[PDB]
Amino acid sequence: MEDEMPKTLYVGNLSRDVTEALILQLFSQIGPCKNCKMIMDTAGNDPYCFVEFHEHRHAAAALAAMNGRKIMGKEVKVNWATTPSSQKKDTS
Repeated sequence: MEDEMPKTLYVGNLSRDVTEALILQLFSQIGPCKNCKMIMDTAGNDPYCFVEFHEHRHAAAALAAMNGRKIMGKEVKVNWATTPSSQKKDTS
């Protein structure tokens, strides 16, 4: 059941004035970040960011430390984004 242990954090409730440099720094304060994608939405949706850690045990600390955190002028939400090692049935 290691598949249920994702190292990717699904942070939503972002804003265009919330710089990626700041977000990254916050997570680097918790654990070694591996990858980071701030989904700059074009259509007018809720912006979210995919932050991956090298260390799942560290990612757990980042969750509680950043989830519900007020940044700039919004309350962010850090959820567990399951990281598939293989087999994606989702078309996107």
